[PDB]
Amino acid sequence: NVVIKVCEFQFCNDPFLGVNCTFEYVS
Amino acid sequence: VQPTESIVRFPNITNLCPFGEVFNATRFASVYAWNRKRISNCVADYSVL
Ligand SMILES: *[C@@H]1O[C@H](CO)[C@@H](O)[C@H](O)[C@H]1NC(C)=O
Ligand SMILES: *[C@@H]1O[C@H](CO)[C@@H](O)[C@H](O)[C@H]1NC(C)=O
Ligand SMILES: *[C@@H]1O[C@H](CO)[C@@H](O)[C@H](O)[C@H]1NC(C)=O
Repeated sequence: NVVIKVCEFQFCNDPFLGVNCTFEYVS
Repeated sequence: VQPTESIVRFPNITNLCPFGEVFNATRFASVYAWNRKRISNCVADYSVL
């Protein structure tokens, strides 16, 4: 899906996906 | 020509925003620390309670 969240998050210096949330959604 | 009646259309009521869990959950917490709530979108509220 398309998947979404607003979560206050500590992202990396090079964030990726492999080969504390007040809202979330899917499509 | 006068309007013979009123008509209203709003979309299928869909995101009942969930009161269900906040009044069904087996594990209601003790006084000190409990649970909490947040809002997403659409119309839920109703009047079941
Ligand atoms: C992909 O999106 C779906 C949306 O339902 C989610 O269940 C799943 O955890 C997601 N996976 C990744 C790797 O983002
Ligand atoms: C989670 O969000 C709340 C928002 O008030 C904040 O108090 C808390 O410190 C946050 N914690 C983390 C680990 O993001
Ligand atoms: C709890 O669940 C029952 C059905 O199992 C339902 O009739 C009742 O209204 C629920 N309570 C609330 C308001 O969550």
